[PDB]
Amino acid sequence: LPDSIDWRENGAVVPVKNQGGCGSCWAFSTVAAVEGINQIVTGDLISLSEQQLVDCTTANHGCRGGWMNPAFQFIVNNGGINSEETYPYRGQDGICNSTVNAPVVSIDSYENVPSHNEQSLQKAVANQPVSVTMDAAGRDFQLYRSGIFTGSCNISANHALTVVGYGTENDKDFWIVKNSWGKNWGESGYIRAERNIENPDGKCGITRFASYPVKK
Ligand SMILES: *[C@@H]1O[C@H](CO)[C@@H](O[C@@H]2O[C@H](CO)[C@@H](O)[C@H](O)[C@H]2NC(C)=O)[C@H](O[C@H]2O[C@@H](C)[C@@H](O)[C@@H](O)[C@@H]2O)[C@H]1NC(C)=O
Ligand SMILES: *[C@@H]1O[C@H](CO)[C@@H](O[C@@H]2O[C@H](CO)[C@@H](O)[C@H](O)[C@H]2NC(C)=O)[C@H](O)[C@H]1NC(C)=O
Repeated sequence: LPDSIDWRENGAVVPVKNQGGCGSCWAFSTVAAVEGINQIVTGDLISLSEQQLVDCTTANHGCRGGWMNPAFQFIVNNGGINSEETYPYRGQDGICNSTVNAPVVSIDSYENVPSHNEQSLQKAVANQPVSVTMDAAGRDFQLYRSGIFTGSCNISANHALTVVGYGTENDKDFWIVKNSWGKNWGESGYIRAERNIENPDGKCGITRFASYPVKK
């Protein structure tokens, strides 16, 4: 496994987005992961539609929450996902528009990363960006500005993000996590959470519900 990796530098990550006042973090995490695997496999970096997922993932609750896997499943069922441009983000629940359906990026499947193991998560991230859930309900996390996050947080899966890499600084390991709260939050929209900590659940429970899309 590489000592460090940054999919942003590898050109597999599109600029940070903003979910706004819509509880669709799960959709943004799913899209980021798919955008990553597509570029890694095809070389083309395309920004995908979170709105389509919000409107079409019937098992999820749109702006009221949802999980990434059901979203991955929709993309599989739909034979792909629309581009961000053809199905723009509205930040609110809407009808799954079949009239505008035109998948540009498709995936074959998706897999879960063996939980409670930062080494396993690292192996997955070394191959592609990984969708994860973290506890972002605390003040420390939400008020994070820069540096390696070592603040106070539990392990509840109340927020979905995308790990786009990992590295080390000042003898402290960290995960490079892409958030969907805009570029004004954290380090230009990213948060470097401490990696290889004591608790098997990882920082803020990052190793609890991690999964990634599979594209042959
Ligand atoms: C997330 O919050 C839970 C509470 O739901 C923490 O667990 C409680 O922690 C207190 C001490 O602060 C302990 O006396 C309770 O037994 C424990 N309750 C349950 C149901 O486990 C939990 O903190 C964890 O901290 C470690 C050091 C240890 O005390 C452990 O027992 C405890 O669960 C928080 N979990 C994480 C991963 O941060
Ligand atoms: C779904 O997307 C389509 C396309 O953006 C929307 O329908 C078009 O709406 C324009 C403006 O109202 C009309 O001029 C077009 O005739 C419509 N397309 C077609 C093929 O007739 C539609 O409003 C969106 N919403 C829903 C629920 O389908």
